[PDB]
Amino acid sequence: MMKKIDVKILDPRVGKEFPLPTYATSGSAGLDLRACLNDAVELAPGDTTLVPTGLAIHIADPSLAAMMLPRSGLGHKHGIVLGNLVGLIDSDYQGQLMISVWNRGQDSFTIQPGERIAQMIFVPVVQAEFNLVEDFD
Amino acid sequence: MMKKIDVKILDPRVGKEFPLPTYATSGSAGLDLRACLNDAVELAPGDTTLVPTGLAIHIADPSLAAMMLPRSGLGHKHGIVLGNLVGLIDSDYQGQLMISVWNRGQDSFTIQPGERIAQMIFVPVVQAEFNLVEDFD
Amino acid sequence: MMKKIDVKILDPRVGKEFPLPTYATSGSAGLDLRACLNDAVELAPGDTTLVPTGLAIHIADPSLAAMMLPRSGLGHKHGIVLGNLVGLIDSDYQGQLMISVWNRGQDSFTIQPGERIAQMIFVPVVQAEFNLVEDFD
Ligand SMILES: O=c1ccn([C@H]2C[C@H](O)[C@@H](COP(=O)(O)OP(=O)(O)O)O2)c(=O)[nH]1
Ligand SMILES: O=c1ccn([C@H]2C[C@H](O)[C@@H](COP(=O)(O)OP(=O)(O)O)O2)c(=O)[nH]1
Ligand SMILES: O=c1ccn([C@H]2C[C@H](O)[C@@H](COP(=O)(O)OP(=O)(O)O)O2)c(=O)[nH]1
Ligand SMILES: [Mn+2]
Ligand SMILES: [Mn+2]
Ligand SMILES: [Mn+2]
Repeated sequence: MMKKIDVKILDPRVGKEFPLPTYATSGSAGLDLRACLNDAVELAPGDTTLVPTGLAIHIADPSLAAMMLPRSGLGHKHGIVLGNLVGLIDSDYQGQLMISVWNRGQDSFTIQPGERIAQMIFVPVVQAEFNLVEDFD
Repeated sequence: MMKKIDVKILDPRVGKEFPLPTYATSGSAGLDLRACLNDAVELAPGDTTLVPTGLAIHIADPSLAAMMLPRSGLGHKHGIVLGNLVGLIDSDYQGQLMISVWNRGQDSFTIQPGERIAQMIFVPVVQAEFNLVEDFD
Repeated sequence: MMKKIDVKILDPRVGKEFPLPTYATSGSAGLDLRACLNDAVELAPGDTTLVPTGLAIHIADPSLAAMMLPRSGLGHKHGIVLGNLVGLIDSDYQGQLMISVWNRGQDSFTIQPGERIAQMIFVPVVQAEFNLVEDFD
């Protein structure tokens, strides 16, 4: 299923030196996000750093949300994951997309400008309205 | 997309002193869950505690599930996340909704009664039936 | 919602000594995955190990993905979760399903052959096409 989503480029290297996120194959669930940094960031074991993407999206449709996830290789092999575990992006959010990068392992790790450091999926979401009851059926 | 979902209030402060979960905007993907506690809980670095919500839901439709996630600020800034990382809520689950709160950071943290300590999204889910094959197409 | 999904058995114990994953109830969101191991694996606090399932799936429909998650009991009570936090499975992936198991707690843990060590959900996904804009609406 396909959806056009408005994107605003906030840093002029995004789409040039730091490519825009894209899906590898027609069958990929997620796209890789890149670190928009001026210089490398050394991330010590146990530490968290906030990494900019240099872009904003506007999903706009309240039936859709995005979820940011670690990359599998980085998480398994290097312990490079997300400080909020999963990043939930609201349909009405229009600020810069930010990545909370957390080193959950035992070795220091260099976050390089342009590196594919996390990934993101778009999933349908349902807004609940609670119906108070005394007992369930 | 909208869905009415049956809720049973298990603690009489829920909906009064401890407001029921609600979506901030029409475009919010998730709603914030509150700690239903008699007194604050001090959570040391590395530790896990089980936090009640004082409510039960019954999703009932097997095409829907909920996922509990950390809040982004708490996770990034304070290392306050979930001990099971993501909490998966089945459509036929009718028990109290519980939150496994884990301090993944280096500073002790006070969990206060009524605090918005996690969030929850409802997503469509598909039940797979496995079809055994010798080779894929 | 239901979907037949092609599965290839890679280890002849899968479907015999190590049962194939199944949903507990008609209302379960996820199914439990089992460790396909010759012998137990002792996993020390802080450590990560790669656990085979002995099977491959081919989702095939680009409108669907799977997400691997910790089990709630294992994560909350034992600190046995996933090294990549959430495992994202692409529709065009045809390799062995692997589980990155991470001990985030303080006690060593024995991973036994056949144990239900994680769970997996199938969710619809949307592929985004970015539409560059100067300003949002
Ligand atoms: O827990 C996991 C996560 C992923 N995979 C497989 C399926 C997926 O399609 C592929 C690639 O995953 P990724 O998140 O794109 O990882 P990366 O880009 O590091 O290779 O690895 C697994 O077997 N288990
Ligand atoms: O990894 C993340 C998570 C969130 N956000 C943005 C989008 C989201 O709509 C907003 C708020 O997220 P939240 O989970 O509601 O956080 P909290 O209530 O702490 O502000 O922050 C990001 O840029 N990156
Ligand atoms: O954060 C969570 C996760 C789960 N549950 C409830 C709802 C779910 O339907 C049930 C079982 O969850 P599970 O992941 O299947 O756990 P396990 O097999 O260890 O019991 O526990 C919660 O209240 N909170
Ligand atoms: Mn990848
Ligand atoms: Mn919020
Ligand atoms: Mn279970």
